[PDB]
Amino acid sequence: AEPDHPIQLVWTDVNGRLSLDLSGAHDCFLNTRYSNYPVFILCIIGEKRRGKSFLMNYIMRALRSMEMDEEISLGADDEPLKGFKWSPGTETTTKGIWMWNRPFLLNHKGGKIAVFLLDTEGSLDIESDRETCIKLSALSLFISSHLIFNVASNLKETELDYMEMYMNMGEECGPKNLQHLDILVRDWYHSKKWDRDVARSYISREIEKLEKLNSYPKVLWSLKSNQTRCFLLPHPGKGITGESEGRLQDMDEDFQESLRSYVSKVVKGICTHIKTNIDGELLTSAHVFSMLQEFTEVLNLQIYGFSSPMEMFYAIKNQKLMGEIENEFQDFLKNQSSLTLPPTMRVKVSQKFSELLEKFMQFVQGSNTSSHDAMLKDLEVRLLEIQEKFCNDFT
Ligand SMILES: Nc1nc2c(ncn2[C@@H]2O[C@H](COP(=O)(O)OP(=O)(O)O)[C@@H](O)[C@H]2O)c(=O)[nH]1
Ligand SMILES: [Mg+2]
Repeated sequence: AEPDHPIQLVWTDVNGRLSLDLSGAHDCFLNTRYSNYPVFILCIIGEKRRGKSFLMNYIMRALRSMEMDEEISLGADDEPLKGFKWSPGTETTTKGIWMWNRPFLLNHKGGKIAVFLLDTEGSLDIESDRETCIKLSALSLFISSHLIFNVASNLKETELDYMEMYMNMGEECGPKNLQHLDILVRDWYHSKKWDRDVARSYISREIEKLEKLNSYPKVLWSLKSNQTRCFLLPHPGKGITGESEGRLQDMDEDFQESLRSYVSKVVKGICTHIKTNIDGELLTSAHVFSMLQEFTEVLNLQIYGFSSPMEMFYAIKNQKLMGEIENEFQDFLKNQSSLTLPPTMRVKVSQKFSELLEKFMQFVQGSNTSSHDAMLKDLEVRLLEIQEKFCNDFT
């Protein structure tokens, strides 16, 4: 693809593996015009269909106007919105991670900062594997020097559950290593009261709530640090939801005011959030990709098995059942008399074996026949091992 187009930096393959584009994306970071500039890396993550691409496109306008006149402008009132793909409706757009395929070059200290923008697949989409999207979000969190966590309406169990998962995908993703985080609450219920003091007061309330829980130590660390801020945008109005060119004139008045304020904060903060490497040196473009590769390999090394809560509950209970059945077998073997003749013992062990396979199937929970078969085969393998060793030793 040619410059000034989104390109897909990361995608997911059949087997849930994260794959980087080692050509186009790689070459994008290593262009010799800016490869040695310090970078600012802005990533956005969060729930699907909540205006992430839309917001990135408006930030992009501000970056281009900064590139041009060193002034922040969100464009003319009738200019339709373009850039990353953004669309109304329920169906899914962004898959994997997309980036704008050129940096925006901003003036800094007699030099330049190369600004890269990453747009991440939305969470809570049942057509994608949730673990896959957790990994994509964690990757965006790791590489970011400014992370936007786009939140629908308010912080809920869902957003805390997910950010805590993102921050556990290796020590690279822990809150102390996250240079800067915006908790950006879209569709804030109050179109008039959305400023910095409202947001800080809101987070202080939330910290009070989290102090009473065990579930979110990493998010709690983040909210208490100087590395995380909250911003609020009211609802944009029905001229922006549904069929829309995404124009400034289409926006609710209070939405446009908060949007202009927020985008300006982001842009003006760029020089204070230059990306750093592990050791705190300023990272250049020419080394972002190496970092992306290394952590993609880390993320591909483990399967966590994140699933729906009912399936994880069934997994816990069924794993407990397997262990109980194995222990029941072990106890049964330990209780046999050493004076029984070997062939009579083999029949008795064999019958208990079969009986315990039946017991597993009678108590296994859930309706996934495929999963049941795999677990039963594993139990049969463990029980056969135990049986084999007991019966060879028994004389
Ligand atoms: N409710 C609401 N809708 C928005 C907002 N910003 C943009 N939209 C609309 O939401 C739809 C999806 O936007 P998009 O950027 O593609 O969402 P994404 O899937 O998170 O990237 C589009 O119709 C946007 O015009 C917002 O703050 N609140
Ligand atoms: Mg860091």
